[PDB]
Amino acid sequence: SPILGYWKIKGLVQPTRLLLEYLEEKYEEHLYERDEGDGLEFPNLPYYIDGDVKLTQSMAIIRYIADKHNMLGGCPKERAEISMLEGAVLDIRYGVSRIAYSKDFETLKVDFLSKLPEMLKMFEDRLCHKTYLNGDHVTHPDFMLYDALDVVLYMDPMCLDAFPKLVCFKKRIEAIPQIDKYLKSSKYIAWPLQGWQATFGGGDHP
Amino acid sequence: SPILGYWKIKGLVQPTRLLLEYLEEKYEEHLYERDEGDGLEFPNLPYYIDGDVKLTQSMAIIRYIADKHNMLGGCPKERAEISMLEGAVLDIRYGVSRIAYSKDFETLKVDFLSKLPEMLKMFEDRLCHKTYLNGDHVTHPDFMLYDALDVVLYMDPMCLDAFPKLVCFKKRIEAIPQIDKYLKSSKYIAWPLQGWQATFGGGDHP
Repeated sequence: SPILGYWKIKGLVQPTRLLLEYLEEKYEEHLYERDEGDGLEFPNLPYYIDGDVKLTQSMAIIRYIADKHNMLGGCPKERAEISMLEGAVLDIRYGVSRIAYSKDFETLKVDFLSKLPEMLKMFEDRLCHKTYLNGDHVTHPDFMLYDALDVVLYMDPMCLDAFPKLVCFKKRIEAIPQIDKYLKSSKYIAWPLQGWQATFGGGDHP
Repeated sequence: SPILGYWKIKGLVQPTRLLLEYLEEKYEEHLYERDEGDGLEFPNLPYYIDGDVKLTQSMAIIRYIADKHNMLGGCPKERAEISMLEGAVLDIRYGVSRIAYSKDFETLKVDFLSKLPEMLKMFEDRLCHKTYLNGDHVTHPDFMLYDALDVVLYMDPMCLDAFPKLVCFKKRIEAIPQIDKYLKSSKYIAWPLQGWQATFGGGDHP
């Protein structure tokens, strides 16, 4: 049975957890707690260990899961489209993490929220003509986008008010039966968003 | 003929330029200058346009180039190994870019250089038993690592003194005949490393 190790936070691994649940894959987690500051080629968290594949790097892990289930794309062109959406989502998600620990969070937050709409608009447009980011079926960047939306909603609860197709998208991901079940389950990690020491999305509760 | 658009800087695209030269691929560049602040799904620089594939996101572009030439890996496991090295190199490269524009660069530089050795050591070890990062043949993360080494050498010319296998690796990449030729050519962009407004690796010369 595959093992996924990470902090007991959403953080970098939450989209991977959503994907695993979507696929109904069986896995156990090694969940590291706040005080728990006390082979694998590139030691880090997260790590993914299955049947003697030992992986670090969050993107390598999610892509591996996707790949194993033939979700990365059929041809070089389709694969690049997936990697493009992937990078575009990460600009949002890292955009948050990059300031979340800063003394100046509240100030930096202004500049991030200022640029967020232009970032969201590309996904908005992508979704005017498509059910999920890559058309009719779910791909891993759908879960990365879900996680990003969930996060920026804590930062600014109105950030999606100008974006109805993103709102419906996020409800749609939540309506997927495997995902609905996971979100209501005891395995779901609601909080924190970032490491507990974060100025934003840190702490033991919202 | 494929078009690669980016700033006329090393920046995010330098490893892609090295890969293209390695493959002896023919391409033209759209090079945007400092004052030149005045379809494509996710508008950005860099962009890669070939035969009606219109790509943004630097990683999507390099991976696409690799993919087209069957360099991304044979099986899900090999592909994940490549994506792992990729992410590991990016921790170094983004590590630089993340502070390069900061008022506090000189201070932040201390903490980055402090953590760099532990990051370099994993590649050092990888290279005690392998010619290139993935064994006998070159893969795209080899060029990403090359670019990262070139950059941190401007930051700290002694950072590789404890790492002989990295030193020999960087000489080895340079000895590849296509790369040696490119480095001495008129297409080679030596400087700047970051956007010209950067506190580190910016400006018109070293």
